[PDB]
Amino acid sequence: QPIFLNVLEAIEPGVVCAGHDNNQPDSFAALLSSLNELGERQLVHVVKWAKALPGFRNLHVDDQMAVIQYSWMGLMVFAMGWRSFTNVNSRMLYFAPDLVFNEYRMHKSRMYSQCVRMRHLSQEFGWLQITPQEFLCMKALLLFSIIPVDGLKNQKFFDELRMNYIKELDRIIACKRKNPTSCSRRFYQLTKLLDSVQPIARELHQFTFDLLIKSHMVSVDFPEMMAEIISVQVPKILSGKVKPIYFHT
Amino acid sequence: SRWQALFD
Ligand SMILES: C[C@]12CCC(=O)C[C@@H]1CC[C@@H]1[C@@H]2CC[C@]2(C)[C@@H](O)CC[C@@H]12
Repeated sequence: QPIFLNVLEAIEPGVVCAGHDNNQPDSFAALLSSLNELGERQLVHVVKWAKALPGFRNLHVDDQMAVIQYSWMGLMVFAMGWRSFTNVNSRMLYFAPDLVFNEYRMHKSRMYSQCVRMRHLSQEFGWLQITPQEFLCMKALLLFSIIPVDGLKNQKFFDELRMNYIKELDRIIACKRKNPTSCSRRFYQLTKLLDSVQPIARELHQFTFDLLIKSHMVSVDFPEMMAEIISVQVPKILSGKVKPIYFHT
Repeated sequence: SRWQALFD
């Protein structure tokens, strides 16, 4: 019995609305303020999701908060890509049921280039024929893909946990394939996909940080948790104190 | 802090 998968499927977060007023014009202020609220809302689900993951509670409470604070961007973008793929077939960015981005909004949000990259990520799910099980194991692995260069409180258990989630992904690939070249080819493709998430998350990190600094001048509201994490944790990533863990060099 | 309350 696939205990691990049972857990991942059982704890997968449901639908989250942004609360966007689709009646008012597509302004930068409105679009970004709603994206910020969506983030605040999804942050709640990411925390509950993570705490329910196999072995996560073995991490020191401070490390638990740390990995979530550093990896949320990538986690949310990856799940959004999956939603877009399965809903609008990756043709539009399905941030939330009430906040779907078309080309016009991509331009209005002033993050069109970033949206293009997210669309590409979304299309990869289709191009690679990623299964729901692969998606779930890969997403779980993204939580363990960014840490401080100086290490975590109990780095050793984080290392064991990360290793186990890699083992589970490899297992999911092999649990559906007999050929070694196929398994090896698939593992290569998926680790490459995971790596591609980081550059995108990085651009969004830089973008949201800059936006926070002058949010008062462009009329963009940042919720409490988002504001705290973006001014305290994000700068640690942008300054090089916290770095992603890539599979490939 | 809603964040700490989220873990607490
Ligand atoms: C993570 C979110 C919100 C959750 C999601 O579906 C992915 C999406 C990616 C862009 C983020 C957005 C949250 C708010 C941010 C960080 C804006 O400030 C600029 C980039 C936005």
